[PDB]
Amino acid sequence: GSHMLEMIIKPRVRGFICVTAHPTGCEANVKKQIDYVTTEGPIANGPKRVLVIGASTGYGLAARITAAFGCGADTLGVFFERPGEEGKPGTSGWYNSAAFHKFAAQKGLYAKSINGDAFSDEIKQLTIDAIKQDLGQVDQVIYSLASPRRTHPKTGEVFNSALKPIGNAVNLRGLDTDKEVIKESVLQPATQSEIDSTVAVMGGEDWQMWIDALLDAGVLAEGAQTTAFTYLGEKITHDIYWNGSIGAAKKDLDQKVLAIRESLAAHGGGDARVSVLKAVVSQASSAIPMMPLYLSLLFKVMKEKGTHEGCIEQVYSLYKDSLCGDSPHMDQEGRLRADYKELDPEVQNQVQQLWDQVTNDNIYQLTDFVGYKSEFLNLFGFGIDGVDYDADVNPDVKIPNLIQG
Ligand SMILES: NC(=O)C1=CN([C@@H]2O[C@H](COP(=O)(O)OP(=O)(O)OC[C@H]3O[C@@H](n4cnc5c(N)ncnc54)[C@H](O)[C@@H]3O)[C@@H](O)[C@H]2O)C=CC1
Ligand code: NA
Repeated sequence: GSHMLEMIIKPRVRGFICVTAHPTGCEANVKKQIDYVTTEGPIANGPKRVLVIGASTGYGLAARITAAFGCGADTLGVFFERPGEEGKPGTSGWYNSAAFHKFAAQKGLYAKSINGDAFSDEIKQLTIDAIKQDLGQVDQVIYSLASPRRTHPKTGEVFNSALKPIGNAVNLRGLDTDKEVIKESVLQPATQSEIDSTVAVMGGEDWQMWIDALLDAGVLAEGAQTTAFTYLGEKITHDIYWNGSIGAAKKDLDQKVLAIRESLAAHGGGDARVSVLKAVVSQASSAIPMMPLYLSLLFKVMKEKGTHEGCIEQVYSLYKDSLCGDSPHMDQEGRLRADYKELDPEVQNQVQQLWDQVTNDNIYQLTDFVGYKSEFLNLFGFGIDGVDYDADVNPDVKIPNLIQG
């Protein structure tokens, strides 16, 4: 009666939230990303020992897969996910990470993971301990956390991030993905306390605390390199993103990367860069006002140009061109740029024109909302080819070498 312990798992979506995840589908999604990387080919001169903070979904998962299956790296991942249990599917990041460990072992690559709050001292200590035991040191640290809150590791204060404009309220158009309607709403500007809290969570302090802690522990190698992911976006997103409260946080990253680069470049010519990536569908981005509509438009325009990319394609090129290659593709600030295809003037102009014309009636003629919906479901392991969604599956999937914080 093994079906008592198993279930048929279907999507249960509410706005930008899906409360279920499919273990087999997440495994298939991970395999697809791995197969992309191995199909593209290896990346020369990559790091061989990598710490990825935020390693279970989205860009961080893509970085772990790229490092491991592209650069041949041993990888230590840190993330914050819910394991499955009977009757209750775990989070997609849990199942993604289970799959990553399975495939890494098949290839003879080291994979160990730590599940817990990355903002906490405990998790940093557990991470230091794992590196010491296993790897000696790491050559690269990827900082790829997206979180709505942070408990300060010293004072215990809980900071909450806000996704609001700064200065003036803004009329933002968007797509209500449940009702499938184009709708506007007015978002009020952030208070100073809200801006400060957002910087506390998504700014660069914790990144700094990580690098310093690893440094003080002697677990970073000569020539070590670290990067945190950021988003600048097209001008149309500037009100809510770059010049909003979240932008105040990402701008803080810029006030961190200098000190970090300074510490590493003395340590064997190591380096640090904020890396700027394109918008993609993710658990994080889907929750940002305007983003489902913007993404649906951007996908259409970029597909027409042959330049559309998801997480894995974006990060593979970041490693190949910029982190390990001869094309930092530097901007005037010293950031690594991998987002130029989204920011091309002809792309921005086309997105802007469509933005002004889209209505309930022409959604499927003017946008790639179909593609948006598909990629969103894929995040949670749904709609993946070759997966039998009618078969019972055990939601309790275990991960070897998983340290629970
Ligand atoms: N998704 C997008 O359009 C873009 C995202 N970025 C940036 O890339 C980074 C990652 O974003 P996504 O891939 O979208 O996010 P995501 O939602 O797919 O993944 C976030 C990761 O952070 C982990 N995490 C969250 N809170 C944690 C905690 N307290 N302790 C340990 N782990 C925690 C999650 O487990 C997960 O691995 C972010 O800095 C984001 O700003 C930059 C360009 C655009
Ligand atoms: Na991530």
